[PDB]
Amino acid sequence: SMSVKKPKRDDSKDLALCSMILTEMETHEDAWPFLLPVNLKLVPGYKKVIKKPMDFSTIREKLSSGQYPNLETFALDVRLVFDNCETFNEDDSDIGRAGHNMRKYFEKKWTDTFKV
Ligand SMILES: Cc1ncccc1N[C@@H](C)c1ccc2c(c1)OCCO2
Repeated sequence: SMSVKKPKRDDSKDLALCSMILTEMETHEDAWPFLLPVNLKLVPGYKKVIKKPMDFSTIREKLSSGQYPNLETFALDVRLVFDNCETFNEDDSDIGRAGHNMRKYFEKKWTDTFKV
């Protein structure tokens, strides 16, 4: 509270580290369904069904332009990506498997980088 501050993380590296994790996401071979915005004019259903579309390139743009206040907001966009994927895609499909694979790959790096 007021004048009762928790000692907390050095956040000076966070921006760099997020960018590197993202770079590793972007370079993963199963990254392809997520690199670019889903085309709302070519995929029927997506716009109506998916209320907050998200993708790596949009995450990269927000990161590089200071639109993430902190770590948790960055991770929220990343998870949003794979939550949208689960919503629209059968688990038993190429894109569906990509999402599960990419999510697991992210959470691993998220924990190894920040969570001690
Ligand atoms: C993540 C996701 N969920 C639902 C629909 C699409 C997508 N990804 C787009 C880029 C996409 C991924 C794969 C494609 C494609 C578009 O257009 C046709 C060929 O295969």
